[PDB]
Amino acid sequence: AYQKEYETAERNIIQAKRDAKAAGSYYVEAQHKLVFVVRIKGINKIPPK
Amino acid sequence: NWRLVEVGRVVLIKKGQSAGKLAAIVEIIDQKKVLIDGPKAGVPRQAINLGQVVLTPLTFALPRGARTATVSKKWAAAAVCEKWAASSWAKKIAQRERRAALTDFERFQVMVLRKQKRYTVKKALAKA
Amino acid sequence: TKVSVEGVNVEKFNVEYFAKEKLTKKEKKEANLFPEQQNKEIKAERVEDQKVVDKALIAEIKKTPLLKQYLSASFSLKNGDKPHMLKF
Amino acid sequence: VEPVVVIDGKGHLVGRLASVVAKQLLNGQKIVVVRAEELNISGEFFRNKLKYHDFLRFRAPSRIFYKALRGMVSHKTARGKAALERLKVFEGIPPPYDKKKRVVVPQALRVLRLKPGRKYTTLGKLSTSVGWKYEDVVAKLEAKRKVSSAEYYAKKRAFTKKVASANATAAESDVAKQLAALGY
Amino acid sequence: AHFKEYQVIGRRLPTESVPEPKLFRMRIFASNEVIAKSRYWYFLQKLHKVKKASGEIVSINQINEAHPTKVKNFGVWVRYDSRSGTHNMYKEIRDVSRVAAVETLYQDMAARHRARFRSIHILKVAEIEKTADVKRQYVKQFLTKDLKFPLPHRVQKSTKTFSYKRPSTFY
Amino acid sequence: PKIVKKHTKKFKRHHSDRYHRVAENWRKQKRGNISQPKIGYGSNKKTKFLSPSGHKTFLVANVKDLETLTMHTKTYAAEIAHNISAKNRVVILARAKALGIKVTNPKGRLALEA
Amino acid sequence: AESHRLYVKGKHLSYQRSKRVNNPNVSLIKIEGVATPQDAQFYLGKRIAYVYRASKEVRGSKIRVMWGKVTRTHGNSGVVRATFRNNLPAKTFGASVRIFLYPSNI
RNA sequence: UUCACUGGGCCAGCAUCAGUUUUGGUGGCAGGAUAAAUCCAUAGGAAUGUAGCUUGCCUCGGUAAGUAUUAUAGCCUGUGGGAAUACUGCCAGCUGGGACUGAGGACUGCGACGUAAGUCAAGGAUGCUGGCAUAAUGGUUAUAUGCCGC
RNA sequence: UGGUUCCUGCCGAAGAACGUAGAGUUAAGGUGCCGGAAUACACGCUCAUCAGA
RNA sequence: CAAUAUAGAUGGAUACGAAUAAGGCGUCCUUGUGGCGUCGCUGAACCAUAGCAGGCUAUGGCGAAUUGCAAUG
Repeated sequence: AYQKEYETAERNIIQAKRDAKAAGSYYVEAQHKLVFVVRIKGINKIPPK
Repeated sequence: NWRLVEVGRVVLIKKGQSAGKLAAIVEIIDQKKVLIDGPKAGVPRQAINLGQVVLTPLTFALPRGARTATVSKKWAAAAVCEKWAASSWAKKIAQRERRAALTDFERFQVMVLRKQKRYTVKKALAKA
Repeated sequence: TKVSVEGVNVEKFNVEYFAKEKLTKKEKKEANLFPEQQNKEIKAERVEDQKVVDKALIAEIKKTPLLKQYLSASFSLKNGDKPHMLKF
Repeated sequence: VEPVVVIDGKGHLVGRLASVVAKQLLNGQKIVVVRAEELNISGEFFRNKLKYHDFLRFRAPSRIFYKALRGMVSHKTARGKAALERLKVFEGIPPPYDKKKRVVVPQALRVLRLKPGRKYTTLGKLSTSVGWKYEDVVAKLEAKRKVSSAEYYAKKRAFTKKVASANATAAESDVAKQLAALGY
Repeated sequence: AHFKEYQVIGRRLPTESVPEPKLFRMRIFASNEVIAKSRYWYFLQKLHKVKKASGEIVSINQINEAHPTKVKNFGVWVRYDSRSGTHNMYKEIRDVSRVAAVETLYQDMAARHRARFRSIHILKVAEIEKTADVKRQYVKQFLTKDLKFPLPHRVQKSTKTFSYKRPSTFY
Repeated sequence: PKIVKKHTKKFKRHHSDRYHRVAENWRKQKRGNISQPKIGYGSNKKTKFLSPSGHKTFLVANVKDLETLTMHTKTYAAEIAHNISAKNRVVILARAKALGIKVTNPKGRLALEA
Repeated sequence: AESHRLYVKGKHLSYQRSKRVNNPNVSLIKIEGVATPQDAQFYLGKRIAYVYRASKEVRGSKIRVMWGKVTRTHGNSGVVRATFRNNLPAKTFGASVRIFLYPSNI
């Protein structure tokens, strides 16, 4: 059910973009409600905030 | 006697995806870049820096900015594929390809035939 | 370079055929502390196997040109021999 | 690939050739550098003249190139001393090296590295201008060498022309076609 | 890196009792979409008082060349900051595609003017269609009839240590 | 098992060669080119106290001490104490070879005559 | 008849090093006729011998051999890393070292 | 006493694995302007104007400068048809090479393949072979090399 | 004022927090030679009678 | 002690000169700053290279093994 859900979701978003192109209007995307964050700097010389 | 960068100068891309394919300068861009197409060799029409390619002493007449179907027409009508194959340099290139293509029993036959040819030449030598 | 193996009935001898022999009686007490060196010879059955394989193998070789002389000559690396480039 | 590498110095740059040779001696390749007087320096004569001057506060071109090369190698180490012991440097080409081929190092060539329309400097003129009073001796020997070498090359070309004739009459034979079949 | 054309549209947000604002469209040359969007906001704030929080991007798009086989001629308007003062500059470029011309233009501006990619603000790239509208002499140098010249830099990378040949720029 | 040692050399005091009055035992100073002892060099607990033969050594003074290694022959190895007289060392050797225990130091204070 | 070489000779260049600290464990090898790391992929894992000649005759000969193998490439020029059983004495920098074809993939 | 079988430890090489990693070769997808191109079909256009024509100097025919928009070259643009490929992403696609590692120690667990019994790459390496008692091998020193060290 | 005697572990104030190793990947910094690593590639500028790095 | 090797042997260090916005080679003549053709665009070349680490005999004919699957050998 999960794999079917991902497939239907991606085909729906792509077809919604295709429907915006076919209707000549614009599609706006929903904001991505999840990110991933990676630490870049060492522990020294960091402000306490 | 100089080669010149010009339209109809058939060229050879020594370095790249071609790494040796006969192309032709269709148009110049500047002192650095040109437009080429090699549709007989299979390399597509593209812009290129001149360092990646070498000029051949062969040329023919090619129209300015000629399209690819016109290019292949003038290429075949030039028949510079045969003029290229008749050149000793392309013969040397095919030869150094064939030397890499050799097998060890082939290379041993090369050894034996070099012995036999050398025997016949040294008989032909020291009598003339 | 390939030859046909089909003329030879190779299947007979096995891994066990090449098992190196053993001694008994603790080498018969070293013949009572006197060494003996007649054991150096090859068993004749090994020679017969070599001949039987060798006939049907030479019969394959003689159909191909220059292959006997190829197997007779050894191989070395000359100057400029680059085995990563040397297609075998 | 060669035991002793013989390197001509004509038409070459100082530092690039020095870097190449200094690398190869630390690699263990034995090198003799010949016709050293015909090394070329970037920039005009006068700049390089002032550089030898303010360095000086040995005049032979071999000593100059040896100086430049010795600067690049860590000379104080025993390994660097063995690397320098591999080296020979000569102005002109004395015997026995006159009868052997002299290679060139393309990444140190003057005609490739220098842009046209630049002043360069001949090392022999520099050495004579700073007190190496032997340059006329050099060209006198080199003229005789070029005479005998032209003789050798004229003989060699005629003999190889005979070899070309013998290979030409050896052609069309079936052993030649079988070599063609194998590619030779 | 190698850039890309981008149709980028922004519409700064339809508020309550203000439906459908005016869908401002620009075309950005950028290596990716992210810096394209950043540059789009960086121009849109210079257009009028927006912020990236004030509006949104409508549609990010790549647009290819219609005819990437033909060598076109271009007249380009650039503005940038010789840090204290700004000035415009009009350059003419003979190039196959648009985005390669913009690439070479950034390289030339960084060469001659020490200006960064952020300091350079592209005004317009447009094809010069007919000849003799090439105001610059150096592009006009390549507009001659039957143009031929020899190669400079016959020096190549020799790729080996020692040469037996005593080589020659034999061209 | 495969004995890891983690440190082949020894741990010497700083400037121990520079003076003859200074010993070579480890004493804490109170460049980094000197190896300093620390608990990271401590050997693996299985591999700890193992000979190159692969045994754990055990000092033996007399035969009653040797009989304590009767069951643990493959794990341990008997070592005769330095001060055992030569009459007792041969008795210990005969008893140990009867028990089949590897003596670490045979031929101590002893020779084989005729 | 004239040649009996079943190896590629190549120079023991150096130890793996920074500007100040060298690793004697990894050694650096220049294989002749190799300029690319892709050509050096052929030489991966191959069995290397440093052949040298001693004064004394250890077991019927005065010539001794260290062994080891190629681990990985090093740099752009086709310079090749190597690890031996015992490390090299470092007076063998620029020495000819034999690289054998076994373990052969072909 | 006869006969038959077998042998410890270490160090190697190879195979099959497992874990980390590195370097290849190769396939199928999915998106875009549903790639753009190119190719083909059509209409106009122009010149860095091809054929033709006119004219003039001139080596019996070369030039030039007009004409001439395709002719005895073509180009460009517009529009229509069709793919392919690039790029980007995905594959619980295939396959190869190299390095390092072998902790743990009767069984239990999750599995998977198997109709079944069983098997297995599945709760950490086993199998095969070689060498070795005038050992194998290991250590000690002194010197040398390289790097670092007031 | 100067000196004040064994070890290890743990706690411990007023580019990167480092047990001992093996393997890999990198920050910064570099990749003519010393010196490990592209005398790579691309585009422009400078020939200085002590540029410049 | 030797019938040897030391910074690193195990096919061969295999020879024009100059020019480079030019050369070379061959050839022809009007011997020239002539003409013609060729060539480069790497030595990835060339030369050497079979036989017990290279046997014994006359395209032949006998020998090689067991050093047992790598361990300078």
